Amino acid sequence: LFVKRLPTGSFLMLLLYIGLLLSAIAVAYSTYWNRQLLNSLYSELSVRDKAQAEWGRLILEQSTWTAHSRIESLAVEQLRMRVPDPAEVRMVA
Amino acid sequence: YEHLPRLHGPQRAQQQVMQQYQLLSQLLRPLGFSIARLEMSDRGGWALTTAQGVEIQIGRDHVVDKIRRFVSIYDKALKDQISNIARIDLRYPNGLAVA
Amino acid sequence: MLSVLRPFPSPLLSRHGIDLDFPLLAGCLALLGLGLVMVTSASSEVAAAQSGNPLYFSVRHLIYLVIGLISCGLTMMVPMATWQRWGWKLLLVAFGLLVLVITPGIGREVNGSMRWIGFGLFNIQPSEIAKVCVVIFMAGYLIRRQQEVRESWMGFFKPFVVLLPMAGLLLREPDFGATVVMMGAAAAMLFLGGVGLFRFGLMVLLAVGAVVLLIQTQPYRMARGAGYQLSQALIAFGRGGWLGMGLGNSIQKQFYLPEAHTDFVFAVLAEELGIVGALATVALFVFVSLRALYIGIWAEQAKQFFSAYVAYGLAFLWIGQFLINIGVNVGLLPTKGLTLPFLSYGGSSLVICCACLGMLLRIEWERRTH
Amino acid sequence: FQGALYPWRFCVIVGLLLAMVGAIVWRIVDLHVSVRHIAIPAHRGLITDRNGEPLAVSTPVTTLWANPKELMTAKERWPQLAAALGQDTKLFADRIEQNAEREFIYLVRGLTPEQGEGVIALKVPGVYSIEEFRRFYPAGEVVAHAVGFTDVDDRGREGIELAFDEWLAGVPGKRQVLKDRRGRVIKDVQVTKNAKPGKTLALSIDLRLQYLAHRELRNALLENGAKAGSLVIMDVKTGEILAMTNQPTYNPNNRRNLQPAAMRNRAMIDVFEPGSTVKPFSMSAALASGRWKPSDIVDVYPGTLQIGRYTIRDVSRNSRQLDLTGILIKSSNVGISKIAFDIGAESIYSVMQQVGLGQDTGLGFPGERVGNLPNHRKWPKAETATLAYGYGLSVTAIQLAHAYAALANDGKSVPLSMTRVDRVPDGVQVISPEVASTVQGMLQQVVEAQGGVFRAQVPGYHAAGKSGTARKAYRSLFAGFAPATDPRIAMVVVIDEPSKAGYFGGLVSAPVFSKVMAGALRLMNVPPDN
Amino acid sequence: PYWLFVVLILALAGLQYRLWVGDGSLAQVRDLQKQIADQHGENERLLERNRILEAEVAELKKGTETVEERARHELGMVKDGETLYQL
Repeated sequence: LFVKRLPTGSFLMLLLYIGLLLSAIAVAYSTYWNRQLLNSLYSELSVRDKAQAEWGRLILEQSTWTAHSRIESLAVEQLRMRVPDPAEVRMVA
Repeated sequence: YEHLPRLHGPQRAQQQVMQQYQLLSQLLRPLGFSIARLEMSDRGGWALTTAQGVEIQIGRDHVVDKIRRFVSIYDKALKDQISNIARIDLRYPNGLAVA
Repeated sequence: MLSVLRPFPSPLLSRHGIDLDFPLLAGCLALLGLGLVMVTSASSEVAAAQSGNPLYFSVRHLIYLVIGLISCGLTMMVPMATWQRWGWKLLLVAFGLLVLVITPGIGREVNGSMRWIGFGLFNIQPSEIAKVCVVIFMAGYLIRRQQEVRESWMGFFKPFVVLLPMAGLLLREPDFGATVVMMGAAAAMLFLGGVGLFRFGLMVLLAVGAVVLLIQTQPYRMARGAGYQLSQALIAFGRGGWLGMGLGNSIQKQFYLPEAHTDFVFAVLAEELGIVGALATVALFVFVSLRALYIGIWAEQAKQFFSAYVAYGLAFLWIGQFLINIGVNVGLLPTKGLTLPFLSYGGSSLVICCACLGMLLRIEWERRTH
Repeated sequence: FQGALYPWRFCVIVGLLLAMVGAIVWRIVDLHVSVRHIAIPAHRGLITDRNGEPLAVSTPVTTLWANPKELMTAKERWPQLAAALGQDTKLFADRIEQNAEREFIYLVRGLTPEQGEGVIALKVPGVYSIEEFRRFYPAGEVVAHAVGFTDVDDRGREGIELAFDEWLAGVPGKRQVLKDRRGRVIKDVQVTKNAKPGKTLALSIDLRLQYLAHRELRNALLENGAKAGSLVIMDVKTGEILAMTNQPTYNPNNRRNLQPAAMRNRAMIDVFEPGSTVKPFSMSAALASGRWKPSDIVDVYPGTLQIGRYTIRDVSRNSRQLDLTGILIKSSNVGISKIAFDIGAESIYSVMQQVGLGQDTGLGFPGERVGNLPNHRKWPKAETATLAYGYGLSVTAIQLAHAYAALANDGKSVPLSMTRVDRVPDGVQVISPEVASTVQGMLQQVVEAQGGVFRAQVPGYHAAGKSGTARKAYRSLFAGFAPATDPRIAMVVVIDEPSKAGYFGGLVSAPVFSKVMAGALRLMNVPPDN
Repeated sequence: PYWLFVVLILALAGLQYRLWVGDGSLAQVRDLQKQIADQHGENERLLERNRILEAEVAELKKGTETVEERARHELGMVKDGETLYQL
């Protein structure tokens, strides 16, 4: 009876569709990668918060062992330290 | 073996104390003292002992500028009468203690 | 082996260039690309658990897509007279493949059915080759009816010499969805094939009775709290909204749908692309099915009746499969075990769907130029 | 549909297909149009002094986690858990019953990790435990008012922890988990937004200076038997606060039954009349505009002036005539009142406003109040006698210290700041440099001369300052700056009524000034100038 | 011809927008990689600082070197002989 014909921009439409497919696949994999990186960053931040909790515990433990009153008393009574007088200290420049 | 400066410090900081020794030697050669030993408590304090018997004590943190302040103080005020000096303390925000 | 192909003339290698049916090809290519995208998005997490490669199922589906396009080209080379004269051999090979599937020695076991063959890297599901061979044989029988004895009682049961054993053996391993799709294609083909209304009603009622009789004593293997998935899949449609949450940003696929890339692809699609995306996909499926029916109408106009009945059978295969799968994802029907024609991950399903698309384009070309 | 041999059958089939598709569409769009988000708490920022010493750390504590739906399945275990938890069985039962519908409630907050885990292990009626963060203040009582406490929710409630609540309390994150009807987390899957940890905050306080000031103020309060006290130390150049103490100070971590006065910041809510300590500003304004020579003689005799119902009386009236230096040395009031009479009080108000008296402080502390500096289009004799004199002008300790620091900075009013300032702000030149230098030398002389202020001399540093007393009951005030040729630290000392000491500033606050500022300058490495 | 060109162009532009910018883009992938690197560096610094503080506490439990260093640094005191040099 008759014959059909593909649209003139068949190759252009095929290239556009291939680009659309590649963009959609890239979007899906990018979203998956972003979620994986979010999980990894959560793990890193959990490690950081664990380290900071340990540091806070160590600071609390050091606080009883380090204070101005206790340090001064140990320096004077035990280490025989002395505060230099303004005339005694030789200052440079 | 004994002529070389002995290196002391924590087991896993043995590489770091070597670089610190290199830096201290580089910044201390013009002053005339020769490094004989360098010890590090894991706290981070740096102990320096020279061949002439005088010792330098450096605390943790700010070593890079504490040593420069030591250079300045020695080379413009303390460059004379080093014989009686046997103990040097740098553990001050800016000052220096001589003994 | 290539003597059966006819590269000259053909819808691609015609003297006038390439002259296939663009609307059907565009619809099916849109469906294929949407299926690849949805398979990637839904199967990222699913493939991450099994193998270290997140793109396991996506790369496999892309390979199956390339193989399907090649198969569509090969089929569009193949003339319809070869299908007409090969129908019996195709039926026999479908019988053989299905029986070999039933055998436990070569068939691989799944959670609730055994409807695949290993074949190493790539799996083969003869439950779809059986559907296509049934369609071709049924078209051949329909054209033979108009030439043999009128309303012969021996020819009344002739479809059930093949339709009933195939339905029973496809029910043998649990594949009720594929059996229902195949029977729907056969019954609707006959309804459109000129079978008398009383005769067609008798055929359909006896077929339903035979199937409900054969549904018993058919466990998964013989000799030679699951509602949470559907409940949380129904939530996907509601939470997707009129505009979806975008590709890859799906949520239910990460917890409640281990089959998000095989069976519940439509739920993931309607959640990621929204209700507008689900309606667009439904419209695409309806347009492709009605186009595959109008191709048969046109082949019927040109007095090429075998092509008309083959196109009816393929259109009804697609109609049954997509209707049942969507109505199950949306919750209307309980028949879990079915996959969408193009969007689902199924390997041999995609190759067979592309072969059916090639066959329909060949019908469209042949109804015009010889 | 006309081409088919049976158009009716094709029409029926297409209609049936469209009806099924319409049913699907209706169930999709006309009918349709678990997993829960749990926040990820953010680590609170660390507060540290200007050198690096921590002032507020986020130490961890183990907090018992309670899910009432699980306790209603192990009600028989309620007495056993209540025995270890230290509460009555009836109290536990009624609390759970009141929290029946809730998904998550707290049992205890600050239990130590080594025993909370033991409690949750010995008894297991579906109870959980989490290791949350709570604020600890290693400096403690010394910086209690500058670094305020946080509530049990770990958010700012007072002091710099609520002033800088946004800066310290980082943005919490969110994540998705599989929580069933009972509430147990089956799995953790995805974090939709990571928690942003808090940013470390560095203060301007010198913890050595703060320790020294707190110790000296505590000694002042104990030996002098005063009710309260305050002491603010500032760096004139950068305009920041180097120290702030209020001897009634509390303990910011052991807050069990603390009186308010113990938690009151007596440096920014406690307002007072500066009295004689504001005279240098008034006389500096007189010098700037009235062309009043510092060596000019003012007839202070007889030391008592009557202005209507208001009378001005001097502490000493033996001196018939006194110069400006004599006026400040003798703390004369009639002379400065007459000087203000001879000048414009509008300039007086402008000079007092531009240095920050009673207008506002850039600190923005929660527990903060501003002073009152009266303003009028016309200034009667009584109004200027109560305005140029600190006898109706109200200022805080921080405002007086900031004004004295600006006066010590050659008239450069540097904005107030508690955060460690790294570069010197330009500020504004409220006072001309020569007038500021003259006033600085005069405040040097007044504490150097043989007048009423001699105890304020810093040993080794030729300090400067002025002593004044309020009457609303006396309040002893002394503000000044120690280095003469190049001021580096300016500070104020405020203490309430001394029970067993004189209320004069030069007797009860000058020794405190000298004692704390000697060490303050020693640790600041400023060369001596005496 | 056909409107398919318009549809494909619009869809491609939208998907490239969602791929290169916004949430879930490659830009966010690079961000999160940078954040991972920065947080790992911070973690190494924190885990060294915690060890140093732990050793300091342990020496505090038995020694006087830390007390001497803190007295020299904060309090500004000095042992016998003095001769403090300042600048």
